[PDB]
Amino acid sequence: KFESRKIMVPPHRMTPLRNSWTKIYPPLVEHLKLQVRMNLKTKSVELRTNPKFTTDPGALQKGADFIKAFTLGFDLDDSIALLRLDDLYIETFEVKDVKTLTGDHLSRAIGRIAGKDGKTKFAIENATRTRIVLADSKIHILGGFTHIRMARESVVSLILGSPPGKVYGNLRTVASRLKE
Amino acid sequence: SLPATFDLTPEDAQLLLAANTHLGARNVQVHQEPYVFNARPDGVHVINVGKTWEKLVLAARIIAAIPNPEDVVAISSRTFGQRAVLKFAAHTGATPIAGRFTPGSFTNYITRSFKEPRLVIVTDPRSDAQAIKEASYVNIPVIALTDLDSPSEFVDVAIPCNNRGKHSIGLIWYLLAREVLRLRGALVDRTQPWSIMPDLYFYRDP
Amino acid sequence: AHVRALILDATPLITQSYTHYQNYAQSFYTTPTVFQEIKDAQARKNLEIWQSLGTLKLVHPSENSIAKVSTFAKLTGDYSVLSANDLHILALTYELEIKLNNGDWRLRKKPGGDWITPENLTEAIIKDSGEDTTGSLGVEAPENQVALATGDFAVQNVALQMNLNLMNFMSGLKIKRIRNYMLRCHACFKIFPLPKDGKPKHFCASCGGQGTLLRCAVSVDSRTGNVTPHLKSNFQWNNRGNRYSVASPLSKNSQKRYGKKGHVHSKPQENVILREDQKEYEKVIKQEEWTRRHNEKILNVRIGKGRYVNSSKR
Amino acid sequence: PVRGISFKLQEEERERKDQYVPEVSALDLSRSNGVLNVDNQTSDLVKSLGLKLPLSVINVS
Amino acid sequence: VLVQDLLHPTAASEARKHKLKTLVQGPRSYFLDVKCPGCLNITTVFSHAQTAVTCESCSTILCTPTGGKAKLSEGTSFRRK
RNA sequence: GGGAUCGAAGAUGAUCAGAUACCGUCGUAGUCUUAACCAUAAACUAUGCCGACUAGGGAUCGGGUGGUGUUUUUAAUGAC
Ligand SMILES: [Zn+2]
Repeated sequence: KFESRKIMVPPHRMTPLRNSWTKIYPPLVEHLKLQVRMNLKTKSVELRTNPKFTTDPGALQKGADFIKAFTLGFDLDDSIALLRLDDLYIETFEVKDVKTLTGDHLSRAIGRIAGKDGKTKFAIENATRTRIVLADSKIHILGGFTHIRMARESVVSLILGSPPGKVYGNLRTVASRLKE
Repeated sequence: SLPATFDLTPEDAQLLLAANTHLGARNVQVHQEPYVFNARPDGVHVINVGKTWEKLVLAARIIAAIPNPEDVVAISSRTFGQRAVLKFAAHTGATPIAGRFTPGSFTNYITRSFKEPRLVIVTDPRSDAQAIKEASYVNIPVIALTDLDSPSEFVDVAIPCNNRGKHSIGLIWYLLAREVLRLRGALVDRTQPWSIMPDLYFYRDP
Repeated sequence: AHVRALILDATPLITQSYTHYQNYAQSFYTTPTVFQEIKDAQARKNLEIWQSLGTLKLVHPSENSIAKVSTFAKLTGDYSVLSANDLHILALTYELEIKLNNGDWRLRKKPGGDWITPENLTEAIIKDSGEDTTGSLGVEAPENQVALATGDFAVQNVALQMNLNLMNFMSGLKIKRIRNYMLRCHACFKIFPLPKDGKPKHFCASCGGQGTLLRCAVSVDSRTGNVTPHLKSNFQWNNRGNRYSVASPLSKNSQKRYGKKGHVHSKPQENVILREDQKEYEKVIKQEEWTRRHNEKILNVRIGKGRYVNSSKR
Repeated sequence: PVRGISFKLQEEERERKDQYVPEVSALDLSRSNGVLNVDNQTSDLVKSLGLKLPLSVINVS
Repeated sequence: VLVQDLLHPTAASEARKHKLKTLVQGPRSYFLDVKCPGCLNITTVFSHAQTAVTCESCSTILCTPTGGKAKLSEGTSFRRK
């Protein structure tokens, strides 16, 4: 008769949400027939289901996942894929899980992922059909299950220290195998 | 010294205040801490309008010395200044440049725009920097309208004024034209106001 | 009824039934483009009934009233905010005034959380435009021959001081006084209408001050026709970030950084925006419009340096 | 009109358009109830120069 | 900038400099006459006193030391000497 | 003396496959501490110490002075 999920927005994401608020609720209320409100008392959004006009149990999860992706920092038009498609997932980890490194070693490592003008990150998102965000030490990868793994195993080798040139060559191999 | 008839009159003072020329805004350079009278509590600074008058007459006496008037160039890239300099060049004999300056106009003869000015007057020393720089290659002196944020390289006479408001830009060019025509014989007496209205110099948007 | 020829704005037409309004007026009018444009399929049915009753009449104002009104709206300065459609409503309303009263002598000639639900959705969308869907918001207050119901403060502002009649369509009473918000430059003290995106412009159009426009509480009276700002008597000024080091274009340092390749069209030796009419500024405002349209159909920038410019960024 | 094109029927109009001047100056105090609205520091400036003007003072505080 | 009078600095600019960097050095402390609320006996106190100065007539205390100027007690009255 | 974890050496599993080509299991010394030794490092800002002058702005950490300033409260103090 009633079920709901409450989810919280961290402060640096708060302003982007306000600026986009009029864009995100029409897709939820129309296409999913959920009901929603922004509860500024506790810097959270709440999604609520009415049993009288809703289609199937999957609606409520899709809505939460869509909002959840936004607070991680994905673009709005990247998050919206979670309403449309059905098999997308998010993976996340932090560089201290791979290798313990601390000072300027830490800063250089994430610089090595982005590359100059972001061109190295952009490359990885093309050879594997996925989206990537770097939020200081934490990495989040959004995509299909097998594509995620292909992305992970190459971002890992950068933080282990391999030169960028060697990694571009590997991306060429993976891309041709997808063609087969 | 110039006789007492050149003192700042109360009628002209009303014009300068009504146009907000005394509002110097913020981000004061370290030079041009003179010309500042005081600061408001909200942080805008008041330009000493009395010194604005003194310098404007001095600039007029420099322009009046030039042997023939087409050797004076007035420049404004910014759009709020364009009609003003066009009118200035019509009442005086000066030559206007409005819009794009095209680099290599004082250097590089064999250019359609090539000129040999005797004096250059600039409306904004930051935006018109190309014209100022090129003048320094060829021994040309420079007069500039300057706000309290303006850089100071290669400007020889600064006139301190609000350089942003549409009315402020127009009013200052108007007063210069009046003073040069009146140091020349073109206006018969300093005591009688000029028939041209200031509004003829203002920018007109629609 | 209390009024002859009550004109309904688009917002009144959507949010209420005709059975609500039938107590108010003997006749009703609307600009045809307004009635044609509105789309809500829940409203359309109620609207269609009232239109087939013939009591709701669609009338277009004459060109003379449009021009006559337009000149007045420029004097107040609201002409830059009012849309073409909004002007038609003002011209329609007070050209019927010329028909139902002799002459013009009544008017002045010149100046002086909450749950969103699929039922509520259309109202919430209108609220996010800033229009008053509730009616009587901030209301503080030849007989009744015309009245206007509208929910847009920009139209209301013009109506009051021209001594027009405004109808509180939520209640059926005429409005004499209202309070709302407008912009005021604290440098030159001039007042400006609040733009429909709901935040200040970067530059004062009068004095050219940068960032000096503050939103200010304002009240308007039909009685006086004057405009009064309301000031917080214990205001503390913040001056963080007013003064900072900035590069000079003619320094020897700048000429070295400029390089040997002439003008680089990528990363274009960026120059800061500091003037309203700087050509760099012209690009960003039009490009902002373009990116807005592209992104919205496919889915279907800041200037100055801010307050913290003087704190180092790693 | 279009860029890069000109003809007499423009040139004749432009010289007419830009001769416009209003009947009463925008700087005339008649538009401002006959007074100048100024801050305290501005009126201090006037006194320092001498002169005498129809000022009106806002505190600003 | 290039030309300025180093021998006749303005009084306002001189007042804001550090005490060792004025054209000639000098202190900026001073002395006070102080009276307790009870007795008539005046006494002289240094404005940056480090000791807890008592009255002479009795062990009532006039000031307490701090990191800078001394804090005069409540009820005392003083005159800059 | 202590001995959880990880783990030079050592004992073992697979030897197939070019992105994931170096991987899995157990484990001695060591990693911690007390009393004595040793005196090396990309021990790096790859810039010897002391003193004077040529230069300006607002951010931050510690101390001090002034303000008819805000808040805690009817002062002092604290925070701004
Ligand atoms: Zn302003």
